[PDB]
Amino acid sequence: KGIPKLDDANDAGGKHSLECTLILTEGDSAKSLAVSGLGVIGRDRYGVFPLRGKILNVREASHKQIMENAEINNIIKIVGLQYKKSYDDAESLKTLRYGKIMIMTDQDQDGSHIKGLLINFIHHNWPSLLKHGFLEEFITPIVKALSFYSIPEFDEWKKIKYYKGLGTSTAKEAKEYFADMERHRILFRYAGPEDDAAITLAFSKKKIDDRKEWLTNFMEDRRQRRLHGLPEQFLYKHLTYNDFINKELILFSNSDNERSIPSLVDGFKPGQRKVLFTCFKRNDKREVKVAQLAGSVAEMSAYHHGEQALMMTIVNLAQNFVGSNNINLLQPIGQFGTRLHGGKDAASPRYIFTMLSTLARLLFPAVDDNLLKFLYDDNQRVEPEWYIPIIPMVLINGAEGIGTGWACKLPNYDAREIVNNVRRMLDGLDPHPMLPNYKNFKGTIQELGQNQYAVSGEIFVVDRNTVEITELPVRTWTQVYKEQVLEPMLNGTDKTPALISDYKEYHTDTTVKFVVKMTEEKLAQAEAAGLHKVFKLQTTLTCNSMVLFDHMGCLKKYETVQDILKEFFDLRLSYYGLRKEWLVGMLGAESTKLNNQARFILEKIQGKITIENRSKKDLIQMLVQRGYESDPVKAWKEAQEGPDFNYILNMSLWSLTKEKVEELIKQRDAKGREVNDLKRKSPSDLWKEDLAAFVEELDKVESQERED
Amino acid sequence: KGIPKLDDANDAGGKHSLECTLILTEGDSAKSLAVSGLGVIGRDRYGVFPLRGKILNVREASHKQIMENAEINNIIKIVGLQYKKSYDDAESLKTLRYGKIMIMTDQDQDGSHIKGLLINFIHHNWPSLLKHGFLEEFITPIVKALSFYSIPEFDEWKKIKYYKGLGTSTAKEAKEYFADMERHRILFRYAGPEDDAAITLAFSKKKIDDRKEWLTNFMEDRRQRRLHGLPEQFLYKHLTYNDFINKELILFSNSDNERSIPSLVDGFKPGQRKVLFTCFKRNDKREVKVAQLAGSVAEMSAYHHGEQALMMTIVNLAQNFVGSNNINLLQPIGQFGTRLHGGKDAASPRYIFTMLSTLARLLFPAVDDNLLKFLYDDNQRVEPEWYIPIIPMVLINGAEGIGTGWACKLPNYDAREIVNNVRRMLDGLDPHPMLPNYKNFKGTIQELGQNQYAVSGEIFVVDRNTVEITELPVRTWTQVYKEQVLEPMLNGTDKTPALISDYKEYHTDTTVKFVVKMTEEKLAQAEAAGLHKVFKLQTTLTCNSMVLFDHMGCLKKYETVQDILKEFFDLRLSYYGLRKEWLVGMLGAESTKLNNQARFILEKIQGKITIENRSKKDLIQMLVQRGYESDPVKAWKEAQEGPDFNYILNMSLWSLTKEKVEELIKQRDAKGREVNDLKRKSPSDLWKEDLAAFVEELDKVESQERED
DNA sequence: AGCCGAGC
DNA sequence: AGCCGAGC
Ligand SMILES: [Mn+2]
Ligand SMILES: [Mn+2]
Ligand SMILES: [Mn+2]
Ligand SMILES: [Mn+2]
Repeated sequence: KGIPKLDDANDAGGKHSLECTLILTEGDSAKSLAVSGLGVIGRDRYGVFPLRGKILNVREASHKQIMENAEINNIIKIVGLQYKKSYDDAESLKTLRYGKIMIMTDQDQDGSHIKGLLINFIHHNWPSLLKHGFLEEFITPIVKALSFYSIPEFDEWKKIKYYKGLGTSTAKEAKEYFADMERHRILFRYAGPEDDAAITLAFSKKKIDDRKEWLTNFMEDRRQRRLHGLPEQFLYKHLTYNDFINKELILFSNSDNERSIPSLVDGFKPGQRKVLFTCFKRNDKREVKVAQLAGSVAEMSAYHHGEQALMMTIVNLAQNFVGSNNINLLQPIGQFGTRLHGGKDAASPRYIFTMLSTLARLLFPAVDDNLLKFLYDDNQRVEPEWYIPIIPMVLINGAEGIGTGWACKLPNYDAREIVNNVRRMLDGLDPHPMLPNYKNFKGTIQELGQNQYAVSGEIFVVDRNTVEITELPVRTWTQVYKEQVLEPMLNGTDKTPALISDYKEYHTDTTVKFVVKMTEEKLAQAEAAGLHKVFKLQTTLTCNSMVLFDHMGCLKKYETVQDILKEFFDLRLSYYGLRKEWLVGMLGAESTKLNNQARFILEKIQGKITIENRSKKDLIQMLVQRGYESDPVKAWKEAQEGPDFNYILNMSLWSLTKEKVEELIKQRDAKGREVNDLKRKSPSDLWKEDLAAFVEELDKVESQERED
Repeated sequence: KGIPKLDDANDAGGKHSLECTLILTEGDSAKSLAVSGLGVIGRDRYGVFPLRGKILNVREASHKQIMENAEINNIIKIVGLQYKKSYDDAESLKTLRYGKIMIMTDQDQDGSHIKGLLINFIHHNWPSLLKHGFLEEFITPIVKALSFYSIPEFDEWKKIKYYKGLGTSTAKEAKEYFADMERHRILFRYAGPEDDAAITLAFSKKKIDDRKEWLTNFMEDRRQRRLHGLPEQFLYKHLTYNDFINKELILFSNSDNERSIPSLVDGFKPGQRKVLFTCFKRNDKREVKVAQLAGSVAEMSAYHHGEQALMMTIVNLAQNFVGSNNINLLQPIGQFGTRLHGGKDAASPRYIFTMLSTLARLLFPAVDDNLLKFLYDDNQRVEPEWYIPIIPMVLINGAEGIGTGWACKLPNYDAREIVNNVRRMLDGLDPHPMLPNYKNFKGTIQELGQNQYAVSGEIFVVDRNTVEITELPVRTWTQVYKEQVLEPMLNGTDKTPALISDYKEYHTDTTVKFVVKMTEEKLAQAEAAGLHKVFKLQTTLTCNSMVLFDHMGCLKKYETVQDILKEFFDLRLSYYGLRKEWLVGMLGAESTKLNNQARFILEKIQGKITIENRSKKDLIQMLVQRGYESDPVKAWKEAQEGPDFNYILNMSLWSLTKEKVEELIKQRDAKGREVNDLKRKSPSDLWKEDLAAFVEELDKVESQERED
């Protein structure tokens, strides 16, 4: 047939074609899973063809894009479809190589999306097929204990095995699935107008605001359901297209927003935050390959997605070039990106290395980990719902992402101006308004109207024939500007003639210098109409969508950055008081420990008590009878949810020495003074300390950056 | 010109061609190193072209092989050479695009080989060029401290930086090398007949026995030089072809034998032994990717070669299929190899995993590490010169390799027969002769003549038209036998008609079953001439080259396997006595430690001495005045090349408890009995224990293998 | 029409 | 002519 990736059914194309079924699979591993599952006998009436991933959404797309899509035309050639052809009469059905399409995808949310996009593909082009049951699906187990399909179905029921993707199952597992197809085959049925309303709702861009009300109801419904304790509704026989969209594909759309939309608190996404927790737990003193780090992230943080997406998430975190990250939390050791190509020049993740920027732990203090809520995957603690930075990192690095029904876009903001605003709010003032600021950007950003800005590069007049461009607007890439601006100016086009005579390129990897030559008359005309407008050095910047998950996990739209700063400030200052309440408990339990350690050793050295020959049961009963507290640190640590004196009795015999008692009393007096000192500090004083240490290293790091 | 990998000189092909120089580089990284080193000005008269690696040796090669070699014809097209063309007259030189070839390679031994193979290439085809200085080389530093070329030159002279390959140097380092070319350019000069004698000596297969006397002199010369303390002679102006071959290329040939030829002791090569030391130090409880393990091997063991060769060395160690490893020291978790294709079906090293076979530490006991000599790379201890297995592993896994002037080939041998022979020699008997035995090989191996054997598969007569092949001779691969034997029998050839009517394939991944159909008359003729001869199921096995490095590091040829077994036995039994001498010292120092720990604690509990308030200087002076020994373990450990009582004074205060003194006296009496017990054992008794434990796990592992 | 990025 | 493997 000409498609190498396809294994065609033996009866496909013959007189039995209508009884044949084409199996569309997610990944080539599922293809091999389905091929061995059918075996010799199944190879007759069942074809199997892979899909590379998420397919084209053909409801709204350009005609050229549809005709140029390799996958869409492969499915058309395999099944024998024809565009605009309605299938009713027996004469029309004779032109079909297959009678059914059975979609086989993973049981995660991304599989349901591919399911929906294939439903969206058939519903648009041939509704004659969709009404009559042309589409089926083959479900697999997500978990076993003896088979369970959806994770809510397994939790309500409660050797256990979790199935990640279709490639996890292999060998006799595939053959067992195809032995009984009554359980694993579910047919899509067309109920009526409710179905068409659901399909178009998901996959049409006219429905965006409807999808907002769609997911807003689901989020509030589940949250209220989670409050009242009602169980999570699950699926998995016939399945209507309406029920699939509303009870299944919605789970992908919500999960898409959760991963793609950052949190207001730390300005992170679940993927990124899992990366930083891993780096935080590894605490590497030397660089590690991005590929190896990605593998370690997946093991430690329970990251269930592909390795390619995770490595680019790491690379995205490490890019320091102009227009990307005002503060890069990962060091870019090796070549991560060029301002030239806008990060697309990144070297392969195997050949580049990274590690924590020294500012990472300063922005995310270690002690604040005790105040977080760490999540769990299959009894494995992984990473918190959020970290709590000393400043609103969501504003610094310009968090952005695209979900379903919502999108988030933020520009960057200067770290020092934010720290100053936090200091202003700590002294009781109102915060100053903030314009977007990009690190090492020599151009200008000025406010046009509400949430609209004008970003402009730099261009000068050297002489009558010459102009010099030393800057491009933020996110405008050197190479791109050369190809789509100066080269059309130099070579001219069909409609527009050549404006400029020549140009040269002086660029530095981190800088932009263009020297353009023009005629005297044409330069005068250029600066008459203005230089920035002619040479396209102004780009509008408007964010009217700022969408973040607040500290309650609820999706909220923020009209001004000052709202994000204020809401962050109340939470962060509240957690600073929690840190003082935690520290005085920890430092207090440590001081009691040093007191009881000192009291015991001072009585044994003075001869008040002799531990010699005392039995374990006798000594432990005597130690508690003499008034010694039991391990105040572990007692206070366990209280956050037989007596243990071991901390006293595991001390070295060196302790009784003259210098070991003297250094222990000094340790005892120093910790009590430490508790007294920190108890007299306000939570705002702790915040100012963290800010002062951050700016000290920020000045050191950024000055070392410029010198290099 | 049509070669994409080439950067041509601007003046190449013009009237200045004779002044141009073609730079042949080792690797594309050296290509980029040389391109940036020349810069804009150097791009005129200097071309640069990469070489993939070791090139063809054209002195003895087939005409088709020479004409089909892409690299050789690329250099010919680039330089403008013509075969058989002698270059003397000015009319002939006008046809050359370049006047010189400057070879740029790493300063390691492998670079010198590429240098020599290029010298061997020009010397053979165009001696008219070689006599007149057509060839030059560009040397780089191997180390700096301020520049040193050969490692013996740096050690005799003695921030230090070691340069591994040409890719280590970068940026201004490349430009510094090409600023001064008087130091870094050396011209090859033809002295006379000594040169031709040296070139042919290295690269001709008629000279093999001459290369043996060549390297035998060098090995004995350096060893005698190493004994008398004379310094190692080094190179690095003009260099004669004779001096290059004898004073440089010989260093590659000796290093080639050292890596490619196994040691008699552990049956390992430096590459393999570095792998096993790493796995031994990591002590992984779970599997690790072969790619990741290879990276860890390189870091820990200081492995300076490419990662691809190391991963296949790991895969070679893990293959359990028929005809490979009687005992695989690494587990083959994932798909390492098929008997079908003979290991060439191995999956990519990134997708497969391995770990230590449970028999690994049983064959290489951990305690014997204390008896080895560990080497050092730049102050980093890495791995011993050899391990010392309980049985001659060189015989079990059939060590083999190809060096320069020598080659080693050994078949496998049954582990149990070897253990029995060792047990026979331990009881004072003579060892039984041993035929090669391959694990799970159902065929027969019988002795023909001295060091010559007949390996035969299995074929039966089912009926008049049918024969059944259940086995193929060792190393004969299923797929290969199908293509080159049965298929020519079935389809016939031009000269030979079709012998067999049909065949079928019942194979199991670990087994071979062929059912062949023939005419009644043609089967009778087949078994008349014999079935094994007709169907090619007999392959001769002769090893007359068994070449191993003995425990002195000297190359020796062994005529019989019994010599290898005897020489191993004397060394291994000698080291078993060393283990007893080491154990009684360690167990003795441990018993003294438990005695002085008990004496101190028993006097403090009885009240004989009070440590309370005693100053550090006062107590330490008192402890030594009362007769307590100082850390017998660390004193005995340091003796193998202020007083420390810390082991006594770091004891927990729990020690003074009634059950902690009782368990300490029991520890004291148990260690003294342990010393008394092991002191009454003979070194042969320790060996028999290690053998008995090995066979117990070997029976368990191999039985679990068959059940799986 | 195309970028932005976490996903298949 | 080609395998075996530690190397480029
Ligand atoms: Mn999936
Ligand atoms: Mn960003
Ligand atoms: Mn090298
Ligand atoms: Mn082998």
